[PDB]
Amino acid sequence: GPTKATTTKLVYQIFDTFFAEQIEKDQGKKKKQISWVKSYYKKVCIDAETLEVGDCVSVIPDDSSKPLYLARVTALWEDSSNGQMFHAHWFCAGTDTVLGATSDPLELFLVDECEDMQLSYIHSKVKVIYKAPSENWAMEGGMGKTYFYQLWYDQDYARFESPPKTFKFCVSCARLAEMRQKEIPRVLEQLEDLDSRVLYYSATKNGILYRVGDGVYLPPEAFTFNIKLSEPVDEDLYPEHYRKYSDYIKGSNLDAPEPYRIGRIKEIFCPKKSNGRPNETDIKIRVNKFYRPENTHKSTPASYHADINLLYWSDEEAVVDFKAVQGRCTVEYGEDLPECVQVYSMGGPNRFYFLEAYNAKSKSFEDPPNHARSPKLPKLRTLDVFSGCGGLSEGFHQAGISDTLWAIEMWDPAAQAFRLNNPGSTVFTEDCNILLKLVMAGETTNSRGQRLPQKGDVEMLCGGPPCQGFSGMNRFNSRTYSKFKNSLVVSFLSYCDYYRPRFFLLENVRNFVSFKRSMVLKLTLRCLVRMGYQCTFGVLQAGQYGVAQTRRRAIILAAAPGEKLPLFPEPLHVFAPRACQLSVVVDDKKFVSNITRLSSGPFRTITVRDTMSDLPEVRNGASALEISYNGEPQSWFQRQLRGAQYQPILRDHICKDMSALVAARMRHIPLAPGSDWRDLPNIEVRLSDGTMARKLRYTHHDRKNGRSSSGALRGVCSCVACDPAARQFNTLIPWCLPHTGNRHNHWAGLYGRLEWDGFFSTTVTNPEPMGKQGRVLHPEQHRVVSVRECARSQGFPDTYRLFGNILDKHRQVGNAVPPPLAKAIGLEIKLCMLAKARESAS
DNA sequence: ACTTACGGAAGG
DNA sequence: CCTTCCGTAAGT
Ligand SMILES: Nc1ncnc2c1ncn2[C@@H]1O[C@H](CSCC[C@H](N)C(=O)O)[C@@H](O)[C@H]1O
Ligand SMILES: [Zn+2]
Ligand SMILES: [Zn+2]
Repeated sequence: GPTKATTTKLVYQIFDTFFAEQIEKDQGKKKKQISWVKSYYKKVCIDAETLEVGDCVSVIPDDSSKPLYLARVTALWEDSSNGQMFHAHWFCAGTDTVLGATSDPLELFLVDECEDMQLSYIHSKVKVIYKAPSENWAMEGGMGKTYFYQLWYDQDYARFESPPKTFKFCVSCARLAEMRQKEIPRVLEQLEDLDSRVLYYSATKNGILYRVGDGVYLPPEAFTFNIKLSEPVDEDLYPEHYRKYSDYIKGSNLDAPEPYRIGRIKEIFCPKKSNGRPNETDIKIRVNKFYRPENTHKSTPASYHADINLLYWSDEEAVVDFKAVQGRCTVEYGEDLPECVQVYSMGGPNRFYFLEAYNAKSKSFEDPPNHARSPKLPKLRTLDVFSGCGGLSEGFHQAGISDTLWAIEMWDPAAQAFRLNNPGSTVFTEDCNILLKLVMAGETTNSRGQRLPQKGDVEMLCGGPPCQGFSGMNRFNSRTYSKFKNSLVVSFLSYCDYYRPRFFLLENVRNFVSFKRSMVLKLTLRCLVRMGYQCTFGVLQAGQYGVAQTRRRAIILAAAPGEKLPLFPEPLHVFAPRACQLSVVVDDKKFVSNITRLSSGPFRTITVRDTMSDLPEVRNGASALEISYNGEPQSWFQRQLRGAQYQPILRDHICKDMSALVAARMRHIPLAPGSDWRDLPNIEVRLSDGTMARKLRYTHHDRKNGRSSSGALRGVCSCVACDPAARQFNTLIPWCLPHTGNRHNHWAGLYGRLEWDGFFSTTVTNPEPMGKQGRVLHPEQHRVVSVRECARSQGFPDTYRLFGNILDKHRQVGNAVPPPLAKAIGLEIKLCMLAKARESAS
């Protein structure tokens, strides 16, 4: 019996209906509808009432889909031909945003939608008040029908942000004009005038300044290098091989896009027009190419041991239109920098280095020529709710922004792992509801003599509520267990409301944005905007930020009104197109995050080979904890995880002890990519212990699948439900997968083998072959993926201690957030705090 | 403590 | 029509 969630009155008032039993109280044309007081500006007008500037009015739409429109008058000028004009800056009602019907009917939002309009279209004068956060907004934990507005709404990305504090002065007009000037690339600093073109030293695009000698990303189609590029099985032996007709290899990186084409700008020129003057509309850049290691004559096999940010210089140049440039990088000579390249790589984002030049004609490496050489903030005190082993906390710690001073996790192994990993934090082993109810009163000491965090002592509240009820792998979500699992979101929001931290982060599975027609996400956003927070939501792919594993996780961010709402991080590593589906459809509206890198990215994809090609071979049912490395790291991922320190001890290289039948099943699965249970031979086998494996028998005709070529049947039960003795044990082929494969996508990926060039599927708590996520066997060895292999799939450093038995270690590793993803989010928050500090300084 | 049998909505 | 994927009761 889980304990009910304790909530403040504020949070309970919104979640009252959904979790009723789980919480205990604690534009188009318009219709015309008339006197005065180049362009003459006057303060007031008389439409039977004294309309002025700064007060909001209403506009009646012709269509009946929207009841009425609300606008704000910004200026009142007179036009001769048009008539009496005024500039209307529109409002978005609460029932049209992402909040849906959840928002109260008296909530309005600012938007960047404005236009000129005639005075006859005004229907009535409506009072709208700017509700603002109080001076004690940080200390409001736990507490007439006119329209009020408090937040500004970005429709494309579904963002809420505090109103921007900045003669017909319209904020929307200025912002849109800034956008128009942002999109157009503009050129400056004339250098030399030539007969057929003009030379320019610098240029500007989207607020980024490009100069002769910088680095530029280009799309994979921008140019190309000079190097030239590039049976019916027996139905008796494999009765279930006919199910491999989809011809879609799971976890394949073959179709992944290529990374960005890096280059160095050599000159900027414009072609002279027919009038003898430069054309500032088309800008043509000449760029020296940079060979990636997989672009040389040595193909991808050259990108197994090489650094992620390594390139080769070349003397081949190309011409590309300026609009194709997709960013800026710092491609600097490796030995030019006084510091080592290892520190330089982490010195800043978007940094590449080259050390040797490449010649395509002779396919040889030379010394790059002479001209190619080219000669604080205090960390936020953090409370982390529902931590576990502390993936998010570790990511933020290595991002350099946070400092986890408290934790909430009752499960003993996870709590002790958190204790071991963060020696300076106080971890509570209790229920979140009990601790919150205790801290409502000034208890300031729990039963174990630990100090609870007081109001004003928490600055960053981060965590992820249990996602076992939200996930799609959960067939029982209407039971009490799943409901009480879902109800912890309300407890998390209660902590957020009570403490009022500067930043609030809620992580969950992707299905969180679609559970019960996205009712939970909508309710969370409504609570966040009712608190007074600036909240945004999105879906991030874990595999695009450094890990070798597909994991789409929903992130909800919020910041205090004085703060700035962080932008979602930009992808760094390319990933398979079928995996990067980050759009969110809520109430038939499609929201996409501010992420612009949708196709490609700077760095290349991380594969399984880069993850676990250095771990020594281990046998099934391993139990040794401290083993020794048999070799140095053999990739960038392993070199980064292990570190430059001399540690020859490997921990947590253990695999679950599978029985004899499961070992025999995982022994007969071939090593070819895309292999799973479907091609298991149907032959009698002798297990490790002395016991016989029967042959699976098909006694019932399969109507939907028909009969095989040999005439044998395909059904295994009376389902087309189960008679007694229909189940058959001790068979190499499992019985359940043939029994119910027709209505479950033929159980693709069960007993599956990872491929070296592929990627991990979404890691779960228990890596068992027969689970819904079943692609767990090693690419070569006949065993399940070890604990260390799983932790590397999640990007955990090899020096990240885990506590408990093997099942508890697997649960800790599979329940966490990949530290690369948390590091990216922390870097975005670092940018936000740096901007706020810079604004505060001057 | 361990093993197994597997619903159904969303997005292309 | 195919693919996703923080797993859970039920049995043993
Ligand atoms: N029947 C049950 N009733 C209540 N909790 C249970 C339970 N079965 C398992 N649990 C535990 O509930 C945990 C998720 S809720 C526990 C975390 C809690 N909110 C906190 O303050 O830290 C799981 O780790 C699980 O170990
Ligand atoms: Zn305007
Ligand atoms: Zn059956």
